Amino acid sequence: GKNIQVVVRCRPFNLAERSAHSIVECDPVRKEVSVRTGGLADKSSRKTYTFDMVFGASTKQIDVYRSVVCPILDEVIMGYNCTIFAYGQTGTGKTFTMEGERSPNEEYTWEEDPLAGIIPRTLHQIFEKLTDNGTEFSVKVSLLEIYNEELFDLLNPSSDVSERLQMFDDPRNKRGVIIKGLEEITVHNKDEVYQILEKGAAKRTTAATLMNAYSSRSHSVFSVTIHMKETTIDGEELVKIGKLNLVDLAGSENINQSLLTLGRVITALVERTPHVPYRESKLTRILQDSLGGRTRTSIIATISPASLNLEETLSTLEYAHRAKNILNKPEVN
Ligand SMILES: Nc1ncnc2c1ncn2[C@@H]1O[C@H](COP(=O)(O)OP(=O)(O)O)[C@@H](O)[C@H]1O
Ligand SMILES: CC(=O)/N=C1/NN(C(C)=O)[C@](C)(c2ccccc2)S1
Ligand SMILES: [Mg+2]
Repeated sequence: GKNIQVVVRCRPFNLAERSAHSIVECDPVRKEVSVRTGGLADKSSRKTYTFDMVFGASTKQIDVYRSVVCPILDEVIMGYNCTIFAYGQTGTGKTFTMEGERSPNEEYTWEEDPLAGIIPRTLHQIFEKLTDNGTEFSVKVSLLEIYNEELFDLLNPSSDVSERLQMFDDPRNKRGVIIKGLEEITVHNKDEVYQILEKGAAKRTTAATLMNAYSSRSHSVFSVTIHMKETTIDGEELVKIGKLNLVDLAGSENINQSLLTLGRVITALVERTPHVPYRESKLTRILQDSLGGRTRTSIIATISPASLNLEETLSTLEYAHRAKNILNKPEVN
């Protein structure tokens, strides 16, 4: 098989956009997204697509999590490598979804903030779930940013802020690679996560001021690895290793080698062309497994309601729809 998952999430209007009206309507039950392509004179022309899941503007973070992220976490705990990423135009919610936002004036703890996104939630759930099944386990996390074909580690303490790091192909996995010098931190309890993110958050900032049009132009890849012990009825011991990669892509509005290449790889997979160009960009190289690989991958494509962004929105959905045909064969480690 076995197919990958694509879901669409559309954000609500800004204060700013309030005074417009939407051309996008998502009907979750039917799993469709409809966009009005006509402008002011047609109103009846629509483009509609069907995705595995569709989340409208009414959707809270919690819902997104339960709907797509939870199931994935189950798999990760079983030993699968899972990748989830966000794709969309800038300003449409990728960053929000994957990481979320922290509400102001400590109203909520990090754990209960409802603006929190997938990453922090995921980190939280992991400790809960794992802890609740007894068993020895450990968590390692890493975060890297890819800007302009250069990789920067956001968790490194080093004052060698932008030391480019190097990757090599990994022999153990033919579709994978290792990044030498990438810091991986072992997180021992839920109480250490926030500190990491925050730290990570800061370092990203520095780099922002280290280079041109950052946020919107680079990709961030967050990864968690989990090793859990299990015992069979026969005393044989099992070790499961699972990895979840959560990535926040660069705006689809777009030096952009990683993104282009990605589109290219996708086309190749979908069309069956004999040689697929994973090697052409740093990003595709690390996500090779995800696309046509051994991992289960989910893509969240985020779009916006505003009339203004119609062309981008349409393209975002086109892209998403066609990615639905990638096939992966998920396997357990
Ligand atoms: N589903 C949503 N619900 C509420 N606010 C959202 C949603 N999606 C995006 N936003 C808001 O819109 C702004 C842009 O989102 P951002 O996360 O930066 O998207 P991108 O990474 O695609 O630029 C942020 O202020 C964020 O709070
Ligand atoms: C790599 C990464 O995701 N870094 C983060 N730093 N955060 C801080 C400081 O609030 C985020 C936005 C968050 C949001 C809600 C709840 C908890 C954390 S996520
Ligand atoms: Mg962004």
